[PDB]
Amino acid sequence: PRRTPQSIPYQDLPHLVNADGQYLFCRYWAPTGTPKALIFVSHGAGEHSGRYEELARMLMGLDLLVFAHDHVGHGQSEGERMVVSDFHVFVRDVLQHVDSMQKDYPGLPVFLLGHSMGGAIAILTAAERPGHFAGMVLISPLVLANPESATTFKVLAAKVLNSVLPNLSSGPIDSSVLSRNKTEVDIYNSDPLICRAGLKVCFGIQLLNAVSRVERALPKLTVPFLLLQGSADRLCDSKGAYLLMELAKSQDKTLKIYEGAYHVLHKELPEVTNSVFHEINMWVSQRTA
Ligand SMILES: CCC(F)(F)C(=O)C[S@@](=O)c1ccc(C(=O)N2CCN(c3cccc(Cl)c3)[C@@H](C)[C@@H]2C)cc1Cl
Repeated sequence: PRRTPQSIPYQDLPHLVNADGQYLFCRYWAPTGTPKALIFVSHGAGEHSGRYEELARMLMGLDLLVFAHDHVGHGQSEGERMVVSDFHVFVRDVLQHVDSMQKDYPGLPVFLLGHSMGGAIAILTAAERPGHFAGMVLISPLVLANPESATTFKVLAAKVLNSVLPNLSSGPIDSSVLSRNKTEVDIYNSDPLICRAGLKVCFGIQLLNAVSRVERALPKLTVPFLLLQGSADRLCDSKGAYLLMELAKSQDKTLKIYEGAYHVLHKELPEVTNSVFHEINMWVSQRTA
């Protein structure tokens, strides 16, 4: 019997099998009545779908059917940890799950919600099907890297290195950059489904590929979106949020900056987190009324 990396049989859990024959763990939050819309939640690098419990329960409370899976190599899904043959695998698998849910709920609008690497996934998904999605909620999406982190010289060394030792690790993540909320950093550091190990250079190359692909996608992007960004984000540089606002073709685009906030805005200081929830609630409510 096929089992999650934590040894739980997939037959006990919601799942799907992707185009490469890998089992992905799925999560669903369905209202009691006919939903008004569908929304897919796209998690970030090293995390998993269970970190969106509270946001998902809020969206289900608006009578959306919320659904997610753990990306390949993440959470309770199969695959070598935090490795992907090419970044587009994540997009492909999102589209499989979206197409499965649309078949079951024909005619309902479908939204995307993406954070971090999952925001880059959401952008690329929406740019692959222009006109298809009703809207996107992006929380600190990967659009631009921290310019210090990703100099021409560090990127050219990292391509040379990846041609020899694609499995070489960077250091562990500084989880202290994720949030000013120390209890949320402690929760992240003790979550057995998070990968906080070094990133492999081959996966760092796939994140640079995502950044490249997002830039080429922005002039195709027409989908309505809400963009939430902290000013003190050391992973997804705030300059990327400005770039997405400038280059997207979307007629309906809104940015809110959280002054002083770190990366995980939905698990930040309580004033930030409460604002993030409220803004998502109003933006989705307006567009499902
Ligand atoms: C919890 C959710 C989440 F994890 F926060 C996200 O999904 C964040 S994910 O979008 C992400 C974004 C940026 C970085 C990061 O600091 N860098 C800078 C250095 N980069 C780089 C530099 C030289 C060479 C190479 Cl090969 C790569 C990449 C590793 C990447 C662009 C790291 C990550 Cl993990």
